[PDB]
Amino acid sequence: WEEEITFAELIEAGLVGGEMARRRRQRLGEELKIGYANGRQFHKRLKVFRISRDAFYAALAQVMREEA
Repeated sequence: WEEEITFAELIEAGLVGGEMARRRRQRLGEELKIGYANGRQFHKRLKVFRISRDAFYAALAQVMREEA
């Protein structure tokens, strides 16, 4: 069992916002193989596909590393 990844958590992760956030969701969607989604759909897909916190944050760190 894991605590669900909430919409607030997606905001704090930088995945809800303007164009920078949209591009992050597209890159994270490719890495997690869930496709592009808006924030609301992205949140739902993480739950439907049972994406683990560890996998989500590993992919997020990789996406953020490429930004630097």
